[PDB]
Formats: sequence, C-alpha cells, structure tokens
Amino acid sequence: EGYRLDIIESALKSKLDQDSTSENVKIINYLLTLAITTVTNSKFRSSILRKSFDFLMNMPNCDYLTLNKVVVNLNDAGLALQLFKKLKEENDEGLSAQIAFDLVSSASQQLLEILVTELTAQGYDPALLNILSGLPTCDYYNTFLLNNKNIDIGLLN
Amino acid sequence: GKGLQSAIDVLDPLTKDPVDFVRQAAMIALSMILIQQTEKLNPQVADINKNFLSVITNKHQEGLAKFGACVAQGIMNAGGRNVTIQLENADTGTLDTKSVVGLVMFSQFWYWFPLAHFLSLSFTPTTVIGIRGSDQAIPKFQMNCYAKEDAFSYPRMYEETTARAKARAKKTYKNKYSSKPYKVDNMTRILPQQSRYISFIKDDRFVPVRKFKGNNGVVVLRDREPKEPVALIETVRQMK
Amino acid sequence: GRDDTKETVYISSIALLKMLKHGRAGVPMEVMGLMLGEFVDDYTVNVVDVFAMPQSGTGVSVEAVDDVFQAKMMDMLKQTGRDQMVVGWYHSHPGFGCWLSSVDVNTQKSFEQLNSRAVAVVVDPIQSVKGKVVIDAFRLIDTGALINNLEPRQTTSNTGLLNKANIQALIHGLNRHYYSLNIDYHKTAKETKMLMNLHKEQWQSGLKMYDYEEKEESNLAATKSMVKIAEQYSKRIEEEKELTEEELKTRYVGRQDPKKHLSETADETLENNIVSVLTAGVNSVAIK
Ligand SMILES: [Zn+2]
Repeated sequence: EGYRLDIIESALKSKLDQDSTSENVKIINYLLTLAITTVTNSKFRSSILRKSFDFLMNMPNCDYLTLNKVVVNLNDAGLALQLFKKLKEENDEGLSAQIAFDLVSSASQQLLEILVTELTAQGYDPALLNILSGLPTCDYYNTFLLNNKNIDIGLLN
Repeated sequence: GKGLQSAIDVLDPLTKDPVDFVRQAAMIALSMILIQQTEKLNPQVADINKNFLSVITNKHQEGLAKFGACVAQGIMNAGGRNVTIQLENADTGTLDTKSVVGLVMFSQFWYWFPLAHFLSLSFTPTTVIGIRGSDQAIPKFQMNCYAKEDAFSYPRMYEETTARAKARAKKTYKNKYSSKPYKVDNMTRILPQQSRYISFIKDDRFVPVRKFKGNNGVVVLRDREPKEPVALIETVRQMK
Repeated sequence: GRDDTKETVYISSIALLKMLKHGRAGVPMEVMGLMLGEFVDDYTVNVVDVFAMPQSGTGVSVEAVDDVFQAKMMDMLKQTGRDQMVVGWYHSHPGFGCWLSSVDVNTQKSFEQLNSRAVAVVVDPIQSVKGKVVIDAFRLIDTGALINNLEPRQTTSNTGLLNKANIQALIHGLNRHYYSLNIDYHKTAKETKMLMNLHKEQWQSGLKMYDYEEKEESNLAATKSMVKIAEQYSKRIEEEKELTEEELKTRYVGRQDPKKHLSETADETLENNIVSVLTAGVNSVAIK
C-alpha cells in the first residue's frame, strides 16, 4: 500500500534466509498473488515482479513454477534468458524440457520467438530449440485429438 | 468452461423468452459454460441437451433459434469432446491472446456467419501428457486418480396332488478424495476439474521431474529404467 | 450472386419528410413518385431524395407512369445538382398496411426490367405515429428460383433476419413474390442539431407574464375544486371500509376517482404557481 518496495526487499531478505524451500515458496506465492490481483500502478507491478524474480533466482533451490509465472507476467526476454542460463549451468535436462513446455503452453508470441532466436544464437541444446519452437506440443495435442476421438455422429445426422 | 451455476440460473429465463435471437444467443452461451460437462457432473446438463434436441426438432421455431441450437450442440460436444475453452490460462495468470482473439471473433458472427469458425482458435485440449524427456518420446504409464470413476467419463451415446388341487381352489456431490484410486492411462481426457486429483505412482519406471500441479499441461518424467524398452505411443509426425 | 438478406435501404431525412408530406396530401389516392439515390454496393441502397409523379385521373390505382414528367424533372433537376439514378419508386398505401398488390407487382416488374435492383418502398401516412413511421422496401422474387426454393436470401448476417414479417402482409404474400428489405434512416449532425428548432420558443415569451386577473381566477377555481375533491375523498375513505377487493379492482371504472384528480390538481396548480412566482420575481429584479 505504501509503495515501499525496498522495505519488502529488506523484510524478505531478513526472513527467507532462515527458512526452507517450501515456506519461502509459500510466502513468495502470497506476495505474487497480492501483486497480481491488487497492485494497480503497472510500473510498481513490474518492479515488484522483477524483485521477486531476483529473490527466487538467488534462493538456493528454486521452484521453477514461480519463475515461470514471473516471466510470463512481466514478459521480459532477458529475464527468461537468465533463467535458461542458470538452468543450462545446472544441466537439468528434465527441468529444461519441463520449463520449455510450460513456457510454450503459456507465453506471448513475441517473447517466445525472441527467446528462441536468442537461444539458437547462443547455440543451446537443439532439444530446447525444437521444443520451444512449438511444433512438438501442437503435434502431441493433435495426436491426443486423433487417438481418443469420441464423436456423436448420430446427433449430427 | 468454469461451469458456474449462478450463470446458468441467470441464463435459464433468457433461453425461454419470446424473442428468438435472444434465445439463439442464450443457447450458444449456455453451451459455452457447460462445455465438457457430463450429466453426472451437473444434473441440469441432460435437460439442456433435451431442450437442444427439442428446438432442433419441432419445426415450428424461428430460424434464428434453430441456428442457435445447432451451433450450441456443435460447441457443447466439442471436437471429440476432448477439448475445452479456457480464456484464463494455466496455473499462471494470462489471457492467452489466441483464445481472447478467437472469442472476440466468434462474438462477431452477427454480420458474417463465416467468422463463426474463428472460435476454433480458442479450443484447447484437456490432457495430462507424459514424455520421457531423454528423447521426447511418449511412454505408456498408468496414473492414480483419487475420485469416483462414475463422474469423469464420456456421456452415453445418443439413444432414442389334492393339496395342489386345493392350492388353486383358494386362488379364486463432491467426489473429493474418494480413495480407491483407479488407473488412468497417459494421453487420456483429463478434465480441469479432475486434474487436481490426478496423481502418479510413487514406484514406476518413470517418475515426474517435478511435483504435479493439477494442471492440463505436459509433464516430463524421468526414466528410472534407462535400459529396458517400454511401449511408446507413436505421434502423428513420427510415422511421417 | 443471389442477393442477400442483409440488404438495407438508407433513407435520408429529406426523402422521408417528402414521402410523408406527399402521402398525407393524397389520402386515399395511392400517389406515387420516383426515388433519386445511388447503388453504393450489393448490400446497401442509398436514397438521397424523392420527387412526386402526378396522379392521373385513375382513382385508387398506381398506374400513372407518365414518362414526359419523369424525363423533364430528371433532366432539369441536373441543372442544380442531384445527379443520381432512378433507384426506386414509392407509393402510399393509406389505411391497409405495407404490402404490394398485383398492379404494384407489375409496376415493380417494369422498374426491374430497367434497373434490376429497384426497391418498392411503401409509405403509409395514415397509421404512422410520432416515433413509429411505418416504412419497408420491397423487391420482387426472381421467377423460377422457387424450383431451387432459394429465393435470393443468403443469411450471411443476422442483420436481416431480425425484422419480422407482418401478419396481414403475408396474406397478400410476402415471401411468395417479393422478399422484404430492411430500412435504416441515416441522419446527419447538421440536420438533427437544428430540427430541434421546432420546439424552441420565441425568446420574448419566457419573461412575458400573462394578465394578472386570470392567474387569480384560476387559483380560486382550483381551490374550490380542491375543496370539493377533498370532500369526495372523505366520502371515498368512508365508503372504502366495507368494500371487497373484487369491486375495488373495478370500482373506479366509470366514475371520477377522487384521488388522482386531487393529485393532478395539486401538481398542476403548483407548477403553474411556481412558474408565475419565478417569472414575476425574475422580471421584477432583472427588468428594473
Ligand atoms: Zn399499390
């Protein structure tokens, strides 16, 4: 309410340090809900989202769902680039595939295209490139539609 | 797709008023609230379909009402009944630009009927699909669903010696954690309502890379038996 | 192209006013006049203004299609602009309703063999009221398209299906010989701004108090009427004690209800009195 982001940062850095992964995830998600549903000043919203992103990045173990929410809401290509940098440094293939699929399932087209182009320029693992291209996801959904079809043709007749 | 009851109560008078095109609009909208909903999920679903059949029949109805009922039947039983409309995004908060654009376009079919097909933009499949992640190959594995099987199922098809002699002488609703989890295969219809109750098996050749969040997205598993072969569902691109 | 159902005829203010003035002036003769406009496109038929054809001594039949008058009026209207086509004809059907007859069908056939997209707008000055001027264009069905049963109507829009065909119009045959059209009066800011002047009083009438003898006789008469109505109200309240609802639902049907009269008299005299006070004070202060 007071538009005091620095006080939020100080309180978070004071409290979350002496806490576990799950508890910090809970408090950060509560803060994210408050920012999403209550904050009106869009610039303040972007600021708090960015600081939450930084706090989750610095946190030892990171729940990538929260970072996915943050990068989706803020819609910043560089932040997702830093996220993928950290993920490739950790060399988590399953985490990489899951985060790429989640980003494909929910992201603005411009950000997705820019991130794919930058990842290709940096020459990441081609699995991430093809996944983020969007072809495998739509292909799998098409397969789901084709295999499990159930149509009431009699009703149409 | 939310299936909110109060909206249905408000729409109930609208679908029965004298004015025909209001009936058409109400019928189309009512099929947008109850998309991918079975009679077991909500008692009012079956009567709405009966009303749709009655309006499609009973030739003494205005053409606007006939068109509304036909398009409502088309929407309510969406493609293979395996796809829903989700203006809201997944666990995150997003408008999902494609869906909003498509539904704005579908609301424009008051001056161009061909534009009604634009609603196919917003159609989003309902699936909890698993992949190996090592090679992006779909495996076959069962998952636990802690709910009654009698709810999240496809609706039924369209249907239309003297004693013996004296014997004759005298003749003159929550479904919340119902336990007993039942296996659901991969690549199967997972309603967003039931997606929260979907759970994996603690022991399996494949274990999720993360904790399942009850959404309708893609979950990458982890091969705990990287040597043995298992049956793979082949994607349409795969056989070329 | 089998036409469409979203076709709309756009009638300007000039055309509609001339239509009504000419229709009311010839009751009950079905006067007819041409209709100068332009064909914007397949879906829109703009109409600029109309002019009247003379009514020959035929009576109640629309058959005077004199060509000399039409040619002269068209040629020497061009001298002062209005370079437009002969888009349609309008004829008034006073009293019956909006529907075409056999003679009307033949005349519209004659027009169609010249333009093939000629509307047949039918005014009706008799049954028109201030806000519901009844107007609806018509155009003949093709011919043997009834073998295809596809009378030229492609419902590519809901804008044409919203209008509902009249009951008595179907008796003469609406969807059998002439598919109906839509009517959309299109205005202009200049015209709607300044037609407001019909209800703008003269400036020198607001401050004009009327003679100060009638304003006292009226007050005295209103007070006497109030006294009598109050007495009737007293007897009404007395009589209402012993009456059952099935009578009160129909009791004051044929006799003066001495309550609405009281309220009406009070409101009317109070409004007149307030206006009188304000006028008197305003002139006493400002005029001096
Ligand atoms: Zn006539």
